[PDB]
Amino acid sequence: ELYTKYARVWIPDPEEVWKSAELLKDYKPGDKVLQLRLEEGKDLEYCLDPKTKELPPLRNPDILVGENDLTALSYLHEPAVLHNLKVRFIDSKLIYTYCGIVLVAINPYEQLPIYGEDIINAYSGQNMGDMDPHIFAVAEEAYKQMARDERNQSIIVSGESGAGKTVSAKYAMRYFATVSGSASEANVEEKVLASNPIMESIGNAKTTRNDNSSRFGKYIEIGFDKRYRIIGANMRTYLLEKSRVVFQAEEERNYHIFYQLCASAALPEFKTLRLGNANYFHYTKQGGSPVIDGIDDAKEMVNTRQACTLLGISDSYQMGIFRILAGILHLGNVEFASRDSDSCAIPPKHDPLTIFCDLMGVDYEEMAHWLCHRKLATYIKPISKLHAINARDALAKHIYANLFNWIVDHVNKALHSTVKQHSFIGVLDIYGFETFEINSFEQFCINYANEKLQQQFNMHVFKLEQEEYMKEQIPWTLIDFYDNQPCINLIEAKMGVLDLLDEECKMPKGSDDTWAQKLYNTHLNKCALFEKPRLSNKAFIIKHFADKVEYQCEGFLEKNKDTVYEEQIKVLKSSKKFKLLPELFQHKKTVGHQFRNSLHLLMETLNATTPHYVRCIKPNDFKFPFTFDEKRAVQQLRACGVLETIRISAAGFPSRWTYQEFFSRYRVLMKQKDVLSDRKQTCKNVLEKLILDKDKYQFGKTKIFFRAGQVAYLEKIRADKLRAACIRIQKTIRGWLMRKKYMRMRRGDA
Amino acid sequence: EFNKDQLEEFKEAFELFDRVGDGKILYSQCGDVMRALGQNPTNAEVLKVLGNPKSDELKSRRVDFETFLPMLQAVAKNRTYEDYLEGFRVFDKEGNGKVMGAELRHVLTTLGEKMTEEEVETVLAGHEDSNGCINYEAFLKHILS
Ligand SMILES: Nc1ncnc2c1ncn2[C@@H]1O[C@H](COP(=O)(O)OP(=O)(O)O)[C@@H](O)[C@H]1O
Repeated sequence: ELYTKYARVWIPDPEEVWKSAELLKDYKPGDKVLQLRLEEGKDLEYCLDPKTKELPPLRNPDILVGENDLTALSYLHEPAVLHNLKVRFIDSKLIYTYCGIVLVAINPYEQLPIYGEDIINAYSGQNMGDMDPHIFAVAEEAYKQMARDERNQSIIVSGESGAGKTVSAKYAMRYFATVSGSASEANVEEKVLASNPIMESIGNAKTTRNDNSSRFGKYIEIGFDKRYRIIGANMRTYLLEKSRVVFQAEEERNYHIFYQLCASAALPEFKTLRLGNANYFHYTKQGGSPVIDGIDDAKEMVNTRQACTLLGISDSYQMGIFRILAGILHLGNVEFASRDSDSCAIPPKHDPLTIFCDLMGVDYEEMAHWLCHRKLATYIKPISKLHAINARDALAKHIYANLFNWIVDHVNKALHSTVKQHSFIGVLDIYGFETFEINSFEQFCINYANEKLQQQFNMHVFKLEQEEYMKEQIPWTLIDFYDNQPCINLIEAKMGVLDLLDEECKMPKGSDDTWAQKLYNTHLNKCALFEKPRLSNKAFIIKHFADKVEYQCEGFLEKNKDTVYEEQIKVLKSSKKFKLLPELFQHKKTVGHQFRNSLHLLMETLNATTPHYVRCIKPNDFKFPFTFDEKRAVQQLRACGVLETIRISAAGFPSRWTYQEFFSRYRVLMKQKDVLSDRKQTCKNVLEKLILDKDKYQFGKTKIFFRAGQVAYLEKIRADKLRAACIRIQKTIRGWLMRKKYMRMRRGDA
Repeated sequence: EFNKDQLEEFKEAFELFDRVGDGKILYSQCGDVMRALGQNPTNAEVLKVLGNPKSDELKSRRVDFETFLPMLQAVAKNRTYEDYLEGFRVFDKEGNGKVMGAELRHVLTTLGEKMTEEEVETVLAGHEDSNGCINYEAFLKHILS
């Protein structure tokens, strides 16, 4: 059939994930082994797994390889995408490629001359599909659809940390700035980009896999007037990792700003703050990773403070922030000592607490009282040791969340426009599927968000397919929608994973182990998106969009608790030495429920727009210039929806030629008589003869829609012809010239 | 098959290809001879008759006329004209018999049993005008004789 001699395939390879091979002999049906040839010649007999009898994936013919859009490819499968993106990247320095409505951006780790003014103009006023893919092309489409529909735009930039999401945004702005009119004293771009050091200090952290990871969603809204011109911006934050403020796991730090504070401790202006090094404070020591190789946390502070200066946080208020963060840090070290009748108390004249109360300006004794006591409403009651600690962390977390919101509100003031705003284009800078070896609550949250976002995207694509299918008059009921609501529901419905977790939390005796069993009782077997490790009773598995993810129940309950004692907040609200500390503040709250809230808030915002998609990708793990690791790449695609999106696409009719295009490349397959005066009609006649099964394509107003592998087949028979025609002429010339060589040597010419 | 007069005409041609003085030739040379004697085998057709020899023996195994002869026979008993004209009709994007020079060299040097550019040069020597066009019909008859 299609696996003939000389046709090539991709087989697995420990080094490069996939490796090319050629068939030495035609694959005969029922055969057990193929006969293949590798990168060093003919050597190997590939064994077919007896249980599936399945064959290795096929390679696309060269004329389809290197294209601007992956869906152009006939055999659309993991190696095909992986190869095709490799050759563009490595052999043509091309970092941008489309996957349908998606723009894939591979981090080059080398500055390129493709971002200057000349190139901006060239994309200005063109159609997306008539210009080489670029972040600029995605910008232009947004600015276009804006007016053409009186509709705000969201550009959604996703990818692992360090894939270049931040850089992609930075250039989508510049476009929008340059192609609008420009504002004088605004030059909005510059102000916003100065915001970055701030947001990165309070919102980014070192993790086990990344030195500078954003543990939140940033959404910069770009504001536009009635005459479509850049006037101002508006930052919106979401999905913040509150847990990280009081817990770290091995080789991970708390948010940067804390470390840019300890390293700046022996400085004069920061002596009231009274800070040791990072091993001192509980809320910065837990990971064991105090310093990031190649960063002077102190010089980053200098830059941090400088950026605050640029956005108009008055030096006074700057000390306002650092002071609150010092206290959170001292707060952390407040130790509790258990006393009679399951209660506690703070050791006499406690160094940490004294410094906490001094900085905040509140009565030592009023606070010490309320750290260990609770208002059961109106009888005072003691709290156990563990409840005091949960509540201390609840307060550390609460404060941070507010101080974080405060900074965003006042960064905003510097990015706000007096001029009224007609419309906006907002760029979302968010994460994608996280998946370490050990997965916890933090990851669970992230991939939950990503299931919300990949649902909007799924829908969007489905509506655009319909529209396109109608424009060409093709039965609109040939588009199977893949619905990821069951998974969302497993996570966020009642009796779901976050709900059971929120129940087990308000149980006094509750634990991770009982929550694990409640998940099994409720879900194991009743639902196919949920599984259980065979040799654990402390871990579950969810089958998310892209892949399966084994979470580990250890830690879930404590991370998820976030109940702040009303009394402890009042003590802080009632301050008279600190203008900022009151300014922050205006059954049983929980990190998970909170996360959920922010999540829904975000999907609203985003559903009141038409979204655009840029998937960023890190190709290698050592910041190397144009270097493509196949192992990293393939990881990065999976946890990016890409390969799955494509998995869906290849189910329908992903190939799409116009009758003119088909006709050109395939005039040569046609018998001279078959050709007609009506070229459209001609194609209809030829393609029904060359490819039989009529379920393998559909005929539209201006285009033929092909099933996967079909154009490949056209290009095989077209190849078979021209090959058999050449071998003919060749063997002839080989003979003509051998006899000419004879006739000479016959008459002693040597 | 073959008679005595034909065996002498063939053995005369065969000893011209002996560049050593042992009465034998290299396995690789077997292809040359057959073409010299009016045949036109595809390099594959040649290899089958040799035994599909591995490269280690394709440059070292010698053969007398006795052993060469069955191979010369084998190619004999497996070798139209119209289908040659239809094959050039493939590469013709006009209908006028006139085919590009660049596009003929290209296909002949990057397809099927690929030929060297030098071989492709000596053959199409002068059979092309200023526009880089060549009436295949003229070319097709030439190469056959
Ligand atoms: N298009 C690009 N051209 C040149 N360098 C880039 C490009 N994209 C990313 N980089 C490099 O990659 C690094 C990480 O960029 P960044 O946008 O901060 O990733 P992210 O913000 O998602 O974490 C940058 O320091 C930059 O050096």
